[PDB]
Amino acid sequence: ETNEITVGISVTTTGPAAALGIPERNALEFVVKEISGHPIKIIVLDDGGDPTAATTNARRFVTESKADVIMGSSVTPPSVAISNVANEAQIPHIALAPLPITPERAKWSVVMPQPIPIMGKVLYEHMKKNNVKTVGYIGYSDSYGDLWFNDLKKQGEAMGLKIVGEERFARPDTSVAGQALKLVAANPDAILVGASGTAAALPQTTLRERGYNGLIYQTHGAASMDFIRIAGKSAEGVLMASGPVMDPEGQDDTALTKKPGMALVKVYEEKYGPSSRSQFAGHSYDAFKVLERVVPVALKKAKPGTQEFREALREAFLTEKDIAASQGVYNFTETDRYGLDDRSRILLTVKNGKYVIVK
Ligand SMILES: O=C(O)C(=O)Cc1ccc(O)cc1
Repeated sequence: ETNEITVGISVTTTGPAAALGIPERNALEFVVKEISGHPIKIIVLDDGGDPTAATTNARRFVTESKADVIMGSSVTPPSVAISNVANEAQIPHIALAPLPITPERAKWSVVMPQPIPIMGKVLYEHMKKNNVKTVGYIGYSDSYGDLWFNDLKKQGEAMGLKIVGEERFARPDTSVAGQALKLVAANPDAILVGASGTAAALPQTTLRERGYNGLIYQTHGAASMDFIRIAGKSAEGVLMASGPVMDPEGQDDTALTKKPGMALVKVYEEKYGPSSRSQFAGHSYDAFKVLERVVPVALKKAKPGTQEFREALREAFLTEKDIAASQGVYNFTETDRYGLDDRSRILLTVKNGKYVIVK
């Protein structure tokens, strides 16, 4: 009847990715604190973006906290680390960063952020519409950057785009001077930046300061105010993939995403200020929207704090259809662990220091 549901959350609230995990943690103020008469005990720990710390946190959630579900992390490397733990421990995991889904990961993990090909397709279509022919890339030297570069090669080239340079940088790097000078020399019509948070603004500002005049495209990893704050004037004209949480006011009342998105941005921005909404707050909030749907189904089969409950939650991801959330409408399957479609994305630009939808 009333025993607790335990949710362990590992997110990044210090280090280079704090811009993503802070909103994710903050959003927890606004999610339900009990479901179907069972109080939720949330245990939240910082991982610093570090896979080793995220592994530690997930392991202790399972063995010590007896968690029913684990969530996190804020960026791809720790999210991989948690999925690996979850799939060994046999515990549902809701990831808050895109990650590469492999056989080892697919059974127990689902993914809130939009998959990279959905977001790439919106960017590449705008490139084509706008007579862009040549494209350069600068992104992380890790799995997130690889996911993006592979997509640009596979989808972008399929659609006639020509890739004329690729540069990588590491997450903590404070300069991309050299990479930027190679891309400026190459002078593509557009450059795709495969990065997130504060690091996404680094190529933005560097490319402009080094004289780049083409179009710059940013991933959904960039979709918060921090980008505009840091990049300043250099952010003007940027094209950015984003989930729909960035603009619920603009959605049709028929959109399933409108009410949850309006509910989140209103309460979040009441607390944290005008335009404080972010992609990342959306993910955290939406993980609880998925839990509101799957928990009552699992409860019919088992009590919280048992392995049977973890199993029942896993099966419920597969049976509960059209989970409406701020970022999209979720339909998970055995092979699609993201579960999202075109209702899960919009295209933004920046005009006079504010995000504006691109139609
Ligand atoms: O930096 C990384 O590894 C990311 O995975 C960033 C990220 C987090 C959430 C998103 O919706 C999009 C991108």
